[PDB]
Order: sequence, then structure tokens, then C-alpha cells
Amino acid sequence: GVATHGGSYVQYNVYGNLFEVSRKYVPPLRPIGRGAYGIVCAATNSETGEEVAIKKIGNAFDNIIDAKRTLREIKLLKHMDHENVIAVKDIIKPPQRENFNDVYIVYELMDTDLHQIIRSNQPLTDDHCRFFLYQLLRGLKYVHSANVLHRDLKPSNLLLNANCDLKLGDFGLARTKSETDFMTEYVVTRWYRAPELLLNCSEYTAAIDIWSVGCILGETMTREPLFPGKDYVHQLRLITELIGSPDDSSLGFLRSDNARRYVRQLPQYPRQNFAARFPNMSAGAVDLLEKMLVFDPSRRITVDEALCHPYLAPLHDINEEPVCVRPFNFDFEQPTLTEENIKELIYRETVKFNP
Amino acid sequence: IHRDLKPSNLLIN
Ligand SMILES: Nc1ncnc2c1ncn2[C@@H]1O[C@H](COP(=O)(O)OP(=O)(O)NP(=O)(O)O)[C@@H](O)[C@H]1O
Ligand SMILES: [Mg+2]
Repeated sequence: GVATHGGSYVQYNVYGNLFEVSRKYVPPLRPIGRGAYGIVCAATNSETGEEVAIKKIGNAFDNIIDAKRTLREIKLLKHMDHENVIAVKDIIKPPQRENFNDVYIVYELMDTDLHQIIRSNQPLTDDHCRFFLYQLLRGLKYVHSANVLHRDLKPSNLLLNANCDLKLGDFGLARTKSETDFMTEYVVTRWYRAPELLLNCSEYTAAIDIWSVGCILGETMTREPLFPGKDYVHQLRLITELIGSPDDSSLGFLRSDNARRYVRQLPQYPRQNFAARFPNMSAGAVDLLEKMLVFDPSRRITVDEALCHPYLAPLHDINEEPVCVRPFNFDFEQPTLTEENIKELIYRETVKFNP
Repeated sequence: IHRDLKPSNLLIN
């Protein structure tokens, strides 16, 4: 570390990337992940004696789309208060408001994520899959009751501790159930997108999250992604190779002949028997997987029905499944939102943490 | 939680 700005901040070199953070954050510094937008590093808060996860978001305010994702991540996570949603501990105040380019979000530290666990050389029993799935659904129940769709569920966003506690993270692509818009931000993972998203449907519901949940459940059972399309056409094909090509009623939600011909130019496949494809697995699990991976979203099981599925009966308890009584009302689509006032809002959130 | 389904603790690097 090299103290700067009078000693109030310190820069650390983490594999070439410079972290500039407030002085109370000290080493050991452990790189624990890298996504499309954040580089994430564990550190110690010396004032409280805690380990924390510091996510550096470089160049957060370069364009309006990156700005909004950083604003959603912060506002949604400060809104949620739930055992299965990751909590924000701090947002570092930039040393000078005039030069505010990098955003550092300090989260509670988790041991790993579900992607790393699925790929690891250890068993994932039926109780692991049930326990992960229950907590995922439990947190989604709360998130959806706040009127929010997560929209980007994938194993690497499900943070885990060794005791199998699970927390949803990475809310930057979330939407309120009212701002449903057609545009789908680039992810490096199309593998968990519902067919409504792959086909650019502009109206869609909580069913898109349930689709991702099914992809995740299936991956926990097979230890492989179900639908790793190398592009978006290959992705649709892999889906219909498992569940069969949609009939005309299942394509009702499409809004153009263009999207219709797209789907029907694919090779047509019969709906496979899920027991055959997933033998020697839990009948409750296969049954639930088949009810989530339904092409027609209006026919997908909901979060609430999934919590009452037999597979989860060992864990299901309405006394322990709160909803959010405070709905999320911030409107990220006001036309007076610029990179510069989004910067001001986030700067204000940091003063809430560091006056 | 109930010992009937507490999953075993995960190995982590
Ligand atoms: N609080 C945390 N504790 C432990 N690990 C974390 C934490 N937050 C993130 N990670 C890990 O760091 C990686 C980056 O997380 P994430 O927030 O998805 O990055 P991102 O670039 O902001 N979003 P995405 O581009 O969709 O990956 C993930 O693979 C996680 O495994
Ligand atoms: Mg984010």
C-alpha cells in the first residue's frame, strides 16, 4: 500500500489492478472473482475486525447503461433485507467528487459460489440440491414480492458458504415488474436465459427467473450446463432437443411472424421423457425440473408453487418465508437520468456510509 | 434445521 490523499486512502496492487480504498481496509487481499463489470477482492476491515468482499467497478460512469446497472445494484441491495440476499456493508466515498470514475462496493464476504461448487471434485447429494434450491426459491419469493425480477440468475451469482448458506447477488440487470423492456444487456452467459429473452419478447414476467432456476437445478444434478449454446440459435436448438419443439399454442406469446419462423426453421424434435434423460436421480427433483423447463412461460410453475412442491416439503415452512412488505419504487427509466446525475446519486449513497 | 437433511459442509479452496 501507498497512502494517498493525505493518508485517508491507500492504493493496493492486486495482480496489476490498483485498488484505491479507504484506510480502514487492510490486507491480506485475496482475489475471489472477476465478472464482466467488477473485479472482486477479499480484505479486512481493521475497524471492525471483519473480512469483507470489495468489488471494484472500473469506469462505472462511462455511458448511461453501465451507470444504471451500478445504480440498480446499489439501490436494490440496500432495499432488500433477507437472509438469502447478499448485503452491502459499505460504498467507498471517492476521494474527490470531481474525479469519480471507479465505484467500490463492499459486501459481506462469502466462501465461494455455486458455479465453483458444481465444477469441484466433491459430491453434490440430493440434500445439497434440495437445500440450494430451497434457499434460491426463498430469496426469489422475497425479491419478487418487492416487485423485482432478478433476470440474470446463474450459478456464479449464487454465493455460498461452506455450511451451504446461499445468497443471491448481482442485481444490476434486475427490473421492476413494471419496467419490462425488450432490450437484454450483454451477459457472457446466455445459457440461463428463458426463451422469452432469447426471442426478444418485450412483455415478460417472473417466469423468466423460474426458467433460470430450472437450468440451475438441472446443472446441480448433472454437474454440466443443460443448454451451453455456442450462439443464440444453437441455444434454442439445445432447449428444444431436451423438451421438444414448441407447438402452436406454446408459441402464443411470440409477437412476430419473424420470431415464429425463426423457431420453426429449427429442426423439429420430440419432447423427451425427463426420467429417461435423467435416470438414477430423485423423482421429486426430475418432476420439478420438468415443471420449470416449460417453453411456454404461462405454463411454468411459479416460485410459490415450487416452494410447495413435494421435493421441497422437507424444508418448506410458511413461517420462515417472509415477503417484502416495502415495495421497490425507484424508477431507473426517468428521462432526466444522465451519467452525471447517476454519479451524484451514487456519490450521495456513499456519504450515507462515510459522511 | 433438522438433522434429517442438514447437508454436509462443502470443501472450498
Ligand atoms: N460478496 C462476495 N463474496 C464472495 N465472492 C463474491 C462476492 N461477490 C462476488 N463474488 C465472486 O466474484 C465474482 C464476481 O461477482 P459478480 O458480482 O457477478 O461480478 P459482476 O461483474 O458485478 N456481475 P457479472 O458480470 O454478471 O458476473 C463472482 O463469480 C463471485 O463468485
Ligand atoms: Mg452488479
